[PDB]
Amino acid sequence: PANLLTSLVRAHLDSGPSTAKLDYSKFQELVLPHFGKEDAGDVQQFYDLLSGSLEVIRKWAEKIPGFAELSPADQDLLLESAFLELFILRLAYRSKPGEGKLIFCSGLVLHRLQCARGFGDWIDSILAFSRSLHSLLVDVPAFACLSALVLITDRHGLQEPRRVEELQNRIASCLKEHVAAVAGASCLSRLLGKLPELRTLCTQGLQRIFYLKLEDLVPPPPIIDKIFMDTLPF
Amino acid sequence: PANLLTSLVRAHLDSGPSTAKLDYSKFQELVLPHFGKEDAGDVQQFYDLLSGSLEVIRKWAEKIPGFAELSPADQDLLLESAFLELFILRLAYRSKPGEGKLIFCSGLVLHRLQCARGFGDWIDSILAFSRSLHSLLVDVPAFACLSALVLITDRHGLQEPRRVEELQNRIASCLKEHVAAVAGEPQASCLSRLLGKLPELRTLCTQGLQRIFYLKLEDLVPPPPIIDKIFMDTLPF
Repeated sequence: PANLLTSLVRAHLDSGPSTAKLDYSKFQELVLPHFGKEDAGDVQQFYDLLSGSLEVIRKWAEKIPGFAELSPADQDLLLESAFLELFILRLAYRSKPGEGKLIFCSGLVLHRLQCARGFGDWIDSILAFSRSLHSLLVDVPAFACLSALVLITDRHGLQEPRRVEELQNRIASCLKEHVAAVAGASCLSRLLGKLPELRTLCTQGLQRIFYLKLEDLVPPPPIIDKIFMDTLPF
Repeated sequence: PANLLTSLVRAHLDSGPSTAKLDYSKFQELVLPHFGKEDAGDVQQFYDLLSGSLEVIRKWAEKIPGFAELSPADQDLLLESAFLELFILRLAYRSKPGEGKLIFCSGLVLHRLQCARGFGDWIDSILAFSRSLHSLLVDVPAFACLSALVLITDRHGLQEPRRVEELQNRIASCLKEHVAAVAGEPQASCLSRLLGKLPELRTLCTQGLQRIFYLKLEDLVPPPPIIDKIFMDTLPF
């Protein structure tokens, strides 16, 4: 109802946890961190969260109709160029900033205070954007389309940019249809107005990765490290 | 040695402005008003301030006894590896943090709010460190040795690491004796509070590399090639 939308909705919901399988076994409502620094366990968790998020986004992308038939170089470049944005967007959409809870794609819940040592300030900024995003009340099928459009977009280096644009057209039409059926323009213009906040969060993430890499407590995962190096204009 | 102390003192003094040579013609404590974030003119000033200290610190280093006798590859690595830290320590000591005043090696005086957009938060950390250094009341001969010790120090990739080590021990001996020959015989809490400034300085250097990373990302104005080189040479990945 109709078919593309059902498949985007199903790809989205399968790429994250239900309330049922939310994982509280590391959660603590209060920890007392030494702010402004970090040990190897904090940095390794930060990295494992990034990697595990990319594994899950890759499986989600694989379920967007048309995506797995793009060239493998093209699927790679789309995912790599969109990963930080999608990580931040999906994280903000699923978290609970009214309770200081970051809820990650595996179901793991961690308090803001438990993220502070690995993520630095970035996690605080991500919760602010959670509130910012939640204030728009973006429904699931809308979010399912929008996140996919974050991924399926022009990027410098695509082998088949027109195939990618064609798929962007199909997803945009699918979204317009849904916003019509539901309305029965403005949320989206409202939404587009938060894109500068999102772009700042992406930069804040690259900055956090630079700092950790400088620090070098543990080495970064290969693919995260490629993504970071590839995003650098120099 | 002795004569080391005098040489070190003369190299330091000769590498900065006379009080009578201070330039206040650009100083404004009131800017009109801050937001939004850095534009191109702020960034270009940040790089101009950095670059301005390049030749000065290289000429100062040449006057340290023994520095010109390290290998040329070793002099270049020491200089590049110590550049941000020397810049920061010498700024900190020269400025007047009680008043928000930054005094650069050209003699140029700028208020911290004139600097803030270019430097980011870094300017505030540098200002905290400068308050902290100023409290320790470091005399000029002690400072003359400390700055030299920032420069002449073990670095990855030295060809003659034991020779860097000899010249550094020479300088640390000079310092230690001077701090004993002023502040009580025959012993050195003063001394390890002084030397305690070296790790905090490293930590601030890292904050500089962060700002530069961020500006290169933004890319409104590119670093000049020498700063860029120091940034890329000093990123250990």
